[PDB]
Amino acid sequence: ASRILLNNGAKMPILGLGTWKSPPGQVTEAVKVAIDVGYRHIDCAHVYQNENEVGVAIQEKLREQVVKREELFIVSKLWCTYHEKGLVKGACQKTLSDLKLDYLDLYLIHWPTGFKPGKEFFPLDESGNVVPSDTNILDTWAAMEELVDEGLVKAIGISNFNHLQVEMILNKPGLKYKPAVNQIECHPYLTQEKLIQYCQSKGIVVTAYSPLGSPDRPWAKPEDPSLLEDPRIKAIAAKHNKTTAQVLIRFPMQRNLVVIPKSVTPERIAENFKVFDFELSSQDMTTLLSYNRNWRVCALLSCTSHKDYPFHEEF
Ligand SMILES: NC(=O)c1ccc[n+]([C@@H]2O[C@H](COP(=O)([O-])OP(=O)(O)OC[C@H]3O[C@@H](n4cnc5c(N)ncnc54)[C@H](OP(=O)(O)O)[C@@H]3O)[C@@H](O)[C@H]2O)c1
Ligand SMILES: O=C(O)Cc1nn(Cc2nc3cc(C(F)(F)F)ccc3s2)c(=O)c2ccccc12
Repeated sequence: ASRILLNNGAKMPILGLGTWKSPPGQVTEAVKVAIDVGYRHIDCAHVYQNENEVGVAIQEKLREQVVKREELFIVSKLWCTYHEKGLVKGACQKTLSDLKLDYLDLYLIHWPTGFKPGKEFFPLDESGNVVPSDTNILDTWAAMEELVDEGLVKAIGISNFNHLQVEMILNKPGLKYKPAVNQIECHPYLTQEKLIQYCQSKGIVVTAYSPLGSPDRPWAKPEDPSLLEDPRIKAIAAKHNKTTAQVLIRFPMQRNLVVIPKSVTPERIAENFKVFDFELSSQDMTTLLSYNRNWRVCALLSCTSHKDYPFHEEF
């Protein structure tokens, strides 16, 4: 099936286009090609610095009546320097304005950590540590609930929250809306069995990011493991007559996850979508799970002392 049911009663396409690192001069065309070839979900964020250009693509395909708004599922994320209650509506509204939308289908708390507000996305002290804000998870969650009650977003969720942080929201005094999604890093080197079972058991849908191991991440090092070059995964692709990327995309799909591979390459945008026509066996799935090594693309050193850092934590 192409969509999964959310606890807000709306349906979310299980394949989306990622847009982190998509250059602003290429992501308009990338999103247009995606929509043309079947993508109906786009993963966005203010911190990606390209929502304007994403929005150009969305608006042109709406204008051309390639798709209707109702059929698109657009996600963005509240950045860490906007966790204060008084900054949240504005941050959302700037995102909406850039994306050329009147509402978002899902808005996420991007990271559990609030940073000092200002023009800087990563405010640092003189020694390179991130500067926190004294905001807490639960006050930010209340501000996100207000966005639903203002019609600006259809669903709210979290990202990069560990089990206990999810649990803190689920147990929030006066909780009005449960998180719909937890978007977390997930791939054969970071399989997340624990956190995913917890979230799903609570009816929270999990979106897997960096499903290909983010080969274009700017801090990649030659000795880092490489999913797309792992001979073991290549072998499973060859057995199915598919590419390695297609295996790495289909893998989270069979775990009842949403997956959001990023590309600005039209050939790969189309290839990445052609994953609904084959199945990995249960053994392939367990074999892929066996490659776990708790390797993270996204865990920035400058943030590891924030009080709310999520990954000290067994899960
Ligand atoms: N919530 C969060 O904190 C968070 C964190 C990280 C990422 N995300 C979201 O997750 C999305 C995906 O994660 P990601 O961007 O880190 O990386 P990814 O999707 O794992 O990998 C993207 C990289 O893979 C290449 N690629 C794509 N399709 C390919 C294919 N078929 N064959 C070979 N290479 C291929 C891309 O190259 P080209 O683009 O040159 O084709 C790009 O270098 C992001 O863009 C963002 O939307 C969210
Ligand atoms: O954010 C993305 O979508 C991609 C993303 N990831 N990272 C690695 C990060 N690691 C973090 C760790 C925490 C922590 F919560 F753990 F403290 C908080 C915030 C971050 S950003 C980045 O540094 C980054 C920089 C610009 C744009 C996007 C990103």
